[PDB]
Amino acid sequence: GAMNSSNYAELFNNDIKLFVDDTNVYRVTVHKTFEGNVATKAINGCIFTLNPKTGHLFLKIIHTSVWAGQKRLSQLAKWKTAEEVSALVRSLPKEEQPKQIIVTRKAMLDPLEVHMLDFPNIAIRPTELRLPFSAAMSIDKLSDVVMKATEPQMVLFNIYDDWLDRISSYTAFSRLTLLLRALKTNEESAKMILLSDPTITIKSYHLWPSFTDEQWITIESQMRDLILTEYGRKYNV
Amino acid sequence: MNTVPFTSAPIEVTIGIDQYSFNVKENQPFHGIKDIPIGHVHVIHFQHADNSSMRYGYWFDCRMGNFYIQYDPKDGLYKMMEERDGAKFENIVHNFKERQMMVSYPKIDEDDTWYNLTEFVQMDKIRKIVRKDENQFSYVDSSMTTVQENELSDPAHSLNYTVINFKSREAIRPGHEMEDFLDKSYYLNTVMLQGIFKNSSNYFGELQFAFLNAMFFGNYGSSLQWHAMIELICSSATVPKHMLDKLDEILYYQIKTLPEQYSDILLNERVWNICLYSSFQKNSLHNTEKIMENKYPELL
Ligand SMILES: NCc1ccnc(N2CCOCC2)c1
Repeated sequence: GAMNSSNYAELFNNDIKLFVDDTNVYRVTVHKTFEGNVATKAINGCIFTLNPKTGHLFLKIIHTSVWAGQKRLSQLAKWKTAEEVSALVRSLPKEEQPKQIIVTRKAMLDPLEVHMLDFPNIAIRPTELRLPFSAAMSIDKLSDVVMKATEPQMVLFNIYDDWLDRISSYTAFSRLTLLLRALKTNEESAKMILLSDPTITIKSYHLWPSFTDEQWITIESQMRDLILTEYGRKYNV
Repeated sequence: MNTVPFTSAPIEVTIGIDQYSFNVKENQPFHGIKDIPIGHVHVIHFQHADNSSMRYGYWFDCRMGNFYIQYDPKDGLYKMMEERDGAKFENIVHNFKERQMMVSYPKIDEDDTWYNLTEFVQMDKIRKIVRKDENQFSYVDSSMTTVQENELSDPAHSLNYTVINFKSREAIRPGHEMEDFLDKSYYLNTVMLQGIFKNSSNYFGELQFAFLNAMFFGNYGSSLQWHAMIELICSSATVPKHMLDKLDEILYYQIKTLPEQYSDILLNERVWNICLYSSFQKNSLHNTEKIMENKYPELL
């Protein structure tokens, strides 16, 4: 059934699973035409498919050419996401294929279900959690690879960097969702927080800075402060 | 005109014949139903006075044999049986009519309702849905489950309706996952019509029989099958024009005949609102949409 606070630690057991988020698949800018009408221009996009246990991120870049000549792009986006998750599973060895796929939005259930009808032993699940994966495009290196792509392309990342060397996957997912929640509520502050100290760098093969354990606790606290605050600045409290 | 005699009426029972019904009291001198129109299937059905649980009944065609009802006190129901001795049968029926111990099938001359609800229903196809080859009539009751329900337990007592599943291999072509799910024309026209039913008349026959079993027995899996066969047509962008026209007449007479008080449980809000207002065929069912809006505007 649905994934919620009550069955949260299931994400970190030894059953392979993937989150699929489609928020950033179909992305547009809205602008005025010379005639004063409004028009959209699509920009590149991405499917965010994440193993929460390992940190393995399969970032499927969605190049604007996939929309050319198509109608009803919001609906098509969901089916395209489903088509791409489906070939990802088909290309992976049987022992790596997920036993569950959890979608962050319920409108992905029916698309993913038809695409995987010949995979009856993979459970497709929704969730009641309001996970902040849309903020994935606020991670500079992921935004960069999406925007520079000139053709469809799959890029593999570990979104936990090397954290699993020192913390458990439960703690690594909690850190990740805190960072993404922060970047989603106030991207500028969040980024200032992460990059304030010039001496802490991001390794070429990482996405985030090389914080010590002590520094991560400071950072995490600073991100909590931000989230409560903006929640004040928002509801005035 | 044909006749279904009854040996007797030992227990108090509400008897249905087609869309008509009448009450018979315990040991009342009742010996059956006469003047039944030849040329149509019929259903004779029962609801005991003590146990409104289990409505049950028999589908039959009078052209296929001489049939009668006899109460069985061991199994506790009114049982349909065939009489093979035609002289014994005619002699029995003639005596009961002479003594005027039979109720007359009460058809109004103007009234095409039964014809319209059973236009495409054939006894041969009923017997393939309700498998009991040794009898020429078919027993159905409220509790019988469908083959597809049994996939989600006794196969002998099942309703072998044609399985329709919108998120399936027959339904969906490899590489046409979005096309075939949003526009079910290929599932309707090639798989079901051309492949399984052969023609729209057999399709409409099963769709009418499912309705009738949902209405007369409150059979839940038959209701599921009726709404599914409607939904498959409404969800198909490409449907022969003659089929849309006939479907509108079919549904119109079903909606007209439904008891107003049973609409809450026999009509699926989602399917009906989708078919009449969202689907490809939202503008092709004028008679059905008109009677639904005037009779059941709450559901919509
Ligand atoms: N993409 C799911 C899907 C949809 C339709 N047919 C599929 N088959 C039929 C061919 O052999 C097995 C795979 C698979």
